[PDB]
Amino acid sequence: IFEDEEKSKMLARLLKSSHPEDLRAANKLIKEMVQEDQKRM
Amino acid sequence: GSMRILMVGLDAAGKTTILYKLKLGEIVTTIPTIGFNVETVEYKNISFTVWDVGGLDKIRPLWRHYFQNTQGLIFVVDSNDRERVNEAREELMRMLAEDELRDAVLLVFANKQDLPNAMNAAEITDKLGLHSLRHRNWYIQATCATSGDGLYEGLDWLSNQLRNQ
Ligand SMILES: Nc1nc2c(ncn2[C@@H]2O[C@H](COP(=O)(O)OP(=O)(O)OP(=O)(O)O)[C@@H](O)[C@H]2O)c(=O)[nH]1
Ligand SMILES: [Mg+2]
Repeated sequence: IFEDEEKSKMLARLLKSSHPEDLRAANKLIKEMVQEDQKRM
Repeated sequence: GSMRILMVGLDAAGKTTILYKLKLGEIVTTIPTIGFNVETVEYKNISFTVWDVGGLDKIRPLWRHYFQNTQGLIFVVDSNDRERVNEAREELMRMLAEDELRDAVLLVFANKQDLPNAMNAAEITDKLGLHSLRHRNWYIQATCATSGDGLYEGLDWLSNQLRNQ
């Protein structure tokens, strides 16, 4: 699911950010990635 | 004062339940957490920012993105889940090997003590091999999220750790 190094870097920076919008973005990003992986089954 | 807490453990251990029992004082419904929940809990003049991170196996690789700056780890275990206690140990030790957590203190919650055949805190200590941890301040507390028993005792320990530097 999280093999794409570039997407991982985006996720890592959002999760380590002090900006509340970044944290909301990360949380949604993780759900999207899991959901897309659920698709393709 | 402030303390950044990372709360992890296998899926279904009771983490989100604990987070909202602390934050809101009640048991609320949950779904398996895909991502995280984060809430700040004010206790003993310390603002504990608690990161409740999902434990489904598919997302455990993400735990590493939350290690940076963590001051206290709360590792929550389903005390009734004998089938997965070793799996919990494996995840706990894999996380503790990380340099980013070298200075983090460890609070283990032996959760779901309300269940008839729940393992006690001493048994969970033995099964997780906590006595073998080196260069780490750690504590284990039996908890029941519903009643709240053990939860604040856990925060008390964390609080004393922070106070003593
Ligand atoms: N009997 C009992 N059940 C509990 C207790 N705490 C939580 N639960 C139940 O355990 C199940 C999982 O609880 P969650 O809080 O969603 O677990 P989680 O650790 O957040 O799981 P993930 O989000 O997958 O990481 C739920 O059905 C809760 O009702 C407890 O102290 N006793
Ligand atoms: Mg959860």
